[PDB]
Amino acid sequence: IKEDYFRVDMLLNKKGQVILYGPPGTGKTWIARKYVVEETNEKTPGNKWEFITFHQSYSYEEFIEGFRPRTDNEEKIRYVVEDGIFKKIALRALVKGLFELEDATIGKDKIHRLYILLTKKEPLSPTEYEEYLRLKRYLWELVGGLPKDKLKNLTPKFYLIIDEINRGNISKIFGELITLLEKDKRLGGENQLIVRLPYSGEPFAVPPNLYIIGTMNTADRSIALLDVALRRRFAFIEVEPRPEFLEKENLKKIREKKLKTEDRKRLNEKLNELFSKLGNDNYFLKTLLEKINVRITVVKDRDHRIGHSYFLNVETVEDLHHVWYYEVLPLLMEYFYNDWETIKWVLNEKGKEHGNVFFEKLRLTGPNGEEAYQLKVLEGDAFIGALKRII
Amino acid sequence: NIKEDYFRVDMLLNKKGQVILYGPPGTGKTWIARKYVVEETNEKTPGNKWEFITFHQSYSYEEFIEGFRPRTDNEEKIRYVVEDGIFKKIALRALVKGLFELEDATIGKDKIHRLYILLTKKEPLSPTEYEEYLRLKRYLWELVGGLPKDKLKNLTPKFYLIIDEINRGNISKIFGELITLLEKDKRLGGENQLIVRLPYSGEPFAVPPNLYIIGTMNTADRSIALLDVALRRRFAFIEVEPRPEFLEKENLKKIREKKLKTEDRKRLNEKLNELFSKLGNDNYFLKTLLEKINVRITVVKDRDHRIGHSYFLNVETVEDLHHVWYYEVLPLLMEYFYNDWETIKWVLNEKGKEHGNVFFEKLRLTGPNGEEAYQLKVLEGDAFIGALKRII
Amino acid sequence: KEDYFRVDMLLNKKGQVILYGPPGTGKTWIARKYVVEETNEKTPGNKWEFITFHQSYSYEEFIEGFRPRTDNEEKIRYVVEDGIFKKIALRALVKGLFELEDATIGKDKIHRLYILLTKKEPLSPTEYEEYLRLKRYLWELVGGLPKDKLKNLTPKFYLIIDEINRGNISKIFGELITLLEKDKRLGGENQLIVRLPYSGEPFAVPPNLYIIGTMNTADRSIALLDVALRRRFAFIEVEPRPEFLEKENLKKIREKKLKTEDRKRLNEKLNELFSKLGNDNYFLKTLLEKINVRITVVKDRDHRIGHSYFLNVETVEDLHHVWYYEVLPLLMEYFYNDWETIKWVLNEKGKEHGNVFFEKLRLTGPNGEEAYQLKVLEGDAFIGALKRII
Amino acid sequence: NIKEDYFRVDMLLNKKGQVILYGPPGTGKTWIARKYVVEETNEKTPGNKWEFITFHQSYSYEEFIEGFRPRTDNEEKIRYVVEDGIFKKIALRALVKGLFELEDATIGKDKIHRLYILLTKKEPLSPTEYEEYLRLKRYLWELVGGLPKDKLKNLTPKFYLIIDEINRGNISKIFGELITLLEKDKRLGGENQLIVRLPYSGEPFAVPPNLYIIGTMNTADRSIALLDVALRRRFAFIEVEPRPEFLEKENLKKIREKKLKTEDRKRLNEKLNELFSKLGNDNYFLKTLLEKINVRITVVKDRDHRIGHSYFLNVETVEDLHHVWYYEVLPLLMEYFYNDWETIKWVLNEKGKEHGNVFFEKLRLTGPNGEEAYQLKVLEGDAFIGALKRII
Ligand SMILES: Nc1nc2c(ncn2[C@@H]2O[C@H](COP(=O)(O)OP(=O)(O)OP(O)(O)=S)[C@@H](O)[C@H]2O)c(=O)[nH]1
Ligand SMILES: Nc1nc2c(ncn2[C@@H]2O[C@H](COP(=O)(O)OP(=O)(O)OP(O)(O)=S)[C@@H](O)[C@H]2O)c(=O)[nH]1
Ligand SMILES: Nc1nc2c(ncn2[C@@H]2O[C@H](COP(=O)(O)OP(=O)(O)OP(O)(O)=S)[C@@H](O)[C@H]2O)c(=O)[nH]1
Ligand SMILES: Nc1nc2c(ncn2[C@@H]2O[C@H](COP(=O)(O)OP(=O)(O)OP(O)(O)=S)[C@@H](O)[C@H]2O)c(=O)[nH]1
Ligand SMILES: [Mg+2]
Ligand SMILES: [Mg+2]
Ligand SMILES: [Mg+2]
Ligand SMILES: [Mg+2]
Repeated sequence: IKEDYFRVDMLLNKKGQVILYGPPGTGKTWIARKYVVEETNEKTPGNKWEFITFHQSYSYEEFIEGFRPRTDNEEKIRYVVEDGIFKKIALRALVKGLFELEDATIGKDKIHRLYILLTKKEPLSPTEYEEYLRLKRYLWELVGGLPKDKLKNLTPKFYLIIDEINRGNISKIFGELITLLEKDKRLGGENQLIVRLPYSGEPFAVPPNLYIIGTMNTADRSIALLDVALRRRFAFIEVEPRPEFLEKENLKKIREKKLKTEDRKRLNEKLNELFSKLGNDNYFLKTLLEKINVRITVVKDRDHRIGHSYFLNVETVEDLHHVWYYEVLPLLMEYFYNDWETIKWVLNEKGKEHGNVFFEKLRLTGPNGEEAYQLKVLEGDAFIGALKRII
Repeated sequence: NIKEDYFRVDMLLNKKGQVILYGPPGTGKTWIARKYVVEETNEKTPGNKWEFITFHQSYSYEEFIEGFRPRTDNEEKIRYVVEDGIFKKIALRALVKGLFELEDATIGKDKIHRLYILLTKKEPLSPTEYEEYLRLKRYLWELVGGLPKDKLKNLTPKFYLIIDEINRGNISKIFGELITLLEKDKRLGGENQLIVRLPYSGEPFAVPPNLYIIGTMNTADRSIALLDVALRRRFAFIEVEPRPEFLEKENLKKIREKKLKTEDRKRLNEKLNELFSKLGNDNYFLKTLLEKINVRITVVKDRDHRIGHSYFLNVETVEDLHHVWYYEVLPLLMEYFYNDWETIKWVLNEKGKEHGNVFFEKLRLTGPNGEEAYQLKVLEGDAFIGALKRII
Repeated sequence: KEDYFRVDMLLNKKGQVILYGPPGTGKTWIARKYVVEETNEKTPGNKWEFITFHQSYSYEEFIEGFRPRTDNEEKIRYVVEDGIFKKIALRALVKGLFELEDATIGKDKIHRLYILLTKKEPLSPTEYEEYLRLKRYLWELVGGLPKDKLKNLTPKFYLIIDEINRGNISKIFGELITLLEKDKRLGGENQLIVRLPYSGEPFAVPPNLYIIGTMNTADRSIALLDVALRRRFAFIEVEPRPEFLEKENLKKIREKKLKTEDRKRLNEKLNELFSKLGNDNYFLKTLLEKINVRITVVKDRDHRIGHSYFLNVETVEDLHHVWYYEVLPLLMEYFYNDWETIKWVLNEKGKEHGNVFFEKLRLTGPNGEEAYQLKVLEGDAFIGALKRII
Repeated sequence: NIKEDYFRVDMLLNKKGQVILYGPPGTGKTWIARKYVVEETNEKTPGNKWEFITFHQSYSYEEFIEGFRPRTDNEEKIRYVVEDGIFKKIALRALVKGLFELEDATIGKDKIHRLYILLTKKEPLSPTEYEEYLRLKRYLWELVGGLPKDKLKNLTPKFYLIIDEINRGNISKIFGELITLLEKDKRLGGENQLIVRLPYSGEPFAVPPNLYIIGTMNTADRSIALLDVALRRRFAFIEVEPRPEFLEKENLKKIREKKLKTEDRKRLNEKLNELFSKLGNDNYFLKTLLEKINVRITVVKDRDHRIGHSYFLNVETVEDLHHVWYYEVLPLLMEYFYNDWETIKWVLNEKGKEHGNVFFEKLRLTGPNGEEAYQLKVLEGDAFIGALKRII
């Protein structure tokens, strides 16, 4: 329950930036969204946290800093360097941390003027952008004249929760950030680094508030974080597809969490009607996902396992039929495209050819002695007898 | 029409949010995506309620949701502005049309109507009103941050985005932000409302629950197939198998007179009666012909390279069956088995035959190292049906 | 002086050093502590500057490039902006010439150039144009200086470039790949002043600049393969030393950067750690050394686990979080889906059940394949699965 | 041994026109290029008789021959002029100096000397007299286009352009339509005299026959002989091989005392004799060390992957030989053979030994599949020379 919540909370103070890696279909973004919401009490992104997600077009110029045309005057288009998503957070997490200090950072009129120009949603007019660029030069003249004891403990914890960190070209997006994402290379650490940015030339350093909880999938091995110098920075939490949630009681505890006892009585009798058709056993979908994830571990890899986001939203046996033939059996066929004696073994129907089998055998044969099976759409109670044979 | 391929799309798209109709070419995938949306939204053309786009390899992430696109102003010709793509112009359209019947936007119902005009405006946005468009966009994502999740579960329109040949583009790159939004409990109003932050404009963005995405990928090709396992969870794949049951005598009269409801039903029926009477009065001929080829293709080729039922659907006469055979599916069969003659003779069930009423005659000249290849024969008349009766 | 005896003696010999080594080793730390202890600057700025390279770091923003600059109301006057390197190379040369007086007439003119190089604000067009004239006066002055007075300049400047193998190292050092050598510095045996492309100005590296690269050499296909780059830079292999993971060495490291009162609590936490490890003060040393030998013999010598993973441990639970969330996903990333090796790296080649990180799944594949699963251990049973490595 | 390479460069200069000093790194092929130009042209500084240019991938056509630059004109009148690069400025300067001492070009010789001062002007040109530079250039090419090919076969001031790292830069981008001019048959004075116009400014251009392009080129990155098809036919290639004759005690004393020939050169002799007394009794130790490691490189990898003689050229004591060996060449030898311990041991020819004063001690562990990998060992003192003695 709170174990994955506490495990994120421990590693985000030790290493600084956690990564929830796992097979797709488990609670990676969910346990990352529930962590930042329950720690910052802010249900929508804004000042205290910002959700982004990476892709191949999420380059360096729009993440940290780059040139961006902006004039706000319908004339005299001013080619100025604008800060990306990260530098608008790390400068915000710094100047929010420079409020609670007593007398070390003597900027109490000039720091709050910089914070109100960093959280301003309306884009910056040039008569106030020259104030923002001048106060930011004051900030890195201020930071550097502060002791490390009055800079390590900055109070408000900021989070840049990112998603699909492996999907973007992570060594290119992280530019100057490739040497700043340790816990002791930030501000306030034992070895602080006021590193210099290329484009604007103004120096930069991450504050100790900003934590980067970044979820990724590791079934695509084409794009996995194999740089061995961006696995030292991050702390990698294993989020395995846990079939413990697909019980009768654990599915009743999860799916009846936010219903206010109105449709909960409808949900209770619907799950009572689902498991009465599976054989009066409370432990069906637990060992169904277990006997598939074990049988897909020994064949493909540990990482291509079926998650528990597929079967978690079933209500009746019809909804299990529409999540079997339309979400996971097309997924199981594209692991093993025209590899038929293997996909027959994942459903352990290897001796079973005809009858209540998902892949019935074609009565034809080949000229060179080959054969291929055909998918059989089953319905009714014969579908469950074709499914209970997996267990 | 409403029996299987309509009622299993509408049930699954309302449950998962996104549907991919994967299947071999020649099957009603683009058609069942087009028929379902037009019969739902009651708008036979794109525009307001739904948008039909298609993917390709020249398709950009910058032209899908958000990118820097240089526009042409009057006095400054090279002006680089950030322009929303087609998905951000249908996700914002599905949001501000659904937000006409809400009760927490009571300060800016005129501002939501003004934002809906700027999104329905097919004219290019002048820079005097583009800042009015950007001020209303950042007002919108301030308004849904103060909207409860109980009121964003039911938005009364139903907007659709039929993307066609989804698998052709770089779907991991086109769906940049959409690889974590496209889920039923990760849109607005769901159990996990996620408002991600876009790169270029810096404005937050979240797919509304009003939207639905009906992809129709093709799975005959394999280098463009959708193997992204983190993306196959977002969608809900519906295999539309090529059904030969749409090629019987009663089924061809029921499929071709439903659309053409003119006075030529007496003309089509006497022509379809004459076509099957030349086929030996076999009402299940073309059903058996497509079935005994798709099974014989499944066993030697992949199961997703099968002949669809869109080739033999538009047949009218034996002369029209001769045109759809020698020019559409027989060059297709010579493309599947390209100089593999022992297979393509077997698929047409002419394996022992090498002379006479046959599609591929054997050449009477062998090669130097023992190789031997065959030759097409343009058949006609009742000898052509005698070469088709050997398949079934 | 245990590792500056190599670094400070190779800078006076060659001019620049690349501290290459597998990650988790003090390559950035040695390169930062050496520069800070010599220039007496705890922060960058005047006497040194920290940058790093990446794939989107190009030639125009490093040394010299074109850049539009509209100040308040003027048209877009395309100024040429000097990159990071020329704002260190000119700054080392002008601070070099400011201390001596042989023929450098105009010490107020050289001081006027030094103020216009440490400007935090961007230069106004009434001040940039006089900055362009004084830079032309600088190279006309240096071109009439003897080599005996330019071979030594006391303010040793430093440009530390972390991750030097990331950026396109031939595209970055464009006019700099035949200037960084000690023989071709501004005052060496062959004083070579090359002409820069964009601004047209002459430019040569002054003999103050020491380019302290720290290349990560974990992954291949981005390392310095070109041998012209392997000659200007005198490399230093910084091996991951597990000698910093004994009891008396780890206690001496973490007390060096700590206070007086918390040092007793830090010493008590390290006594509690090695009392739970079986009174073995040589445990984390032989843990890292007998897992770096197994990585050396199978994969290669440059994918070894560093000594920055285990350096920040304070209890058995802190070793547990390092072992399961920092080096076991690292070990499963080296040998992905290759289970017969990763059992042997932990020398659990025969152990398949019990106190082992990888239990065996009970059934094999259809054609003789068998996979494992990462078992989470806790407590003294975890130590019993860790002390069998050594 | 330096005059033997000056006679080889001067032979292949007047025959071909331009030269590539290609060789493995650690050779003096930039220093041979730099000292031959200084010795022949009698100009120690890179200006007004020769020019140094380094190529890279960011080097373009606009800064090499000519492009457009803004100037310091009037305040509201910023102008884009055609500022010439380095190759156009050096070929004009070779043509202006060639016609300055010509007898038949005496029509405007008082103006050609005015054009020479503008080309040796070591600053950006003033806008009040840039049109004087433009009109004198337009006067010049009008005069050379009205002169025969008899008086242009040779010009006595021989200019040079030392191009360093010529394989780094993309030679097709910076030589747009002007790579054909470099041949002696197509220069300004051959029978195929080709005065090509330039794509900017409308100015004609043709390189004079005295401008020589002495290129230096690494050939150990990837290039062997087939990487440079756009310049492999125009340029004469000279293998500047690593000579280990410069590591003898008689040669090392003469090289370092060539520049520092003051009283401290005596202090070098008592320092160099201290080195060659710790290497045994011989003076041929560093020569045989480089020869018996360069033979063991050219027998495994390639000829031009060879260790040059510039690493060992700056040693004075055993400590500096310790710094050259463990930090510059053995971290260079480990990257020649990345994780192949059966042959990097054999380059140091200690293949029988596994430990005991070897640079690569063997780990006591074996492998599962049979892999055995060694480990670098730092040696110091008389043990290191005992490990260097077994190489020779
Ligand atoms: N209550 C509860 N819900 C869970 C849990 N795990 C997954 N879910 C539900 O499953 C759904 C999908 O999980 P999600 O986090 O989105 O997968 P994902 O890892 O992000 O998928 P991916 O493509 O990025 S790899 C979420 O809506 C979440 O509510 C869990 O442990 N507890
Ligand atoms: N009435 C009716 N027509 C059908 C049916 N299935 C296919 N068709 C016909 O097939 C024709 C084309 O099929 P279509 O859906 O467009 O193939 P497709 O999905 O585009 O094939 P692909 O190249 O993208 S892979 C249409 O003219 C349509 O009328 C059906 O079930 N009923
Ligand atoms: N006291 C002390 N600390 C060290 C030593 N070596 C490493 N460390 C610590 O380990 C941490 C990480 O070392 P660091 O230098 O940053 O690795 P790195 O070279 O940057 O790693 P990478 O960038 O190649 S991935 C540093 O913060 C430093 O405090 C050492 O020798 N002595
Ligand atoms: N006196 C003398 N010095 C030499 C000789 N060969 C090399 N050197 C010295 O060795 C140094 C290296 O030579 P250099 O020409 O700079 O290499 P390079 O061609 O630039 O190497 P690269 O750029 O291809 S990687 C020079 O500084 C020069 O002083 C020689 O034959 N005689
Ligand atoms: Mg996610
Ligand atoms: Mg289609
Ligand atoms: Mg580093
Ligand atoms: Mg050179």
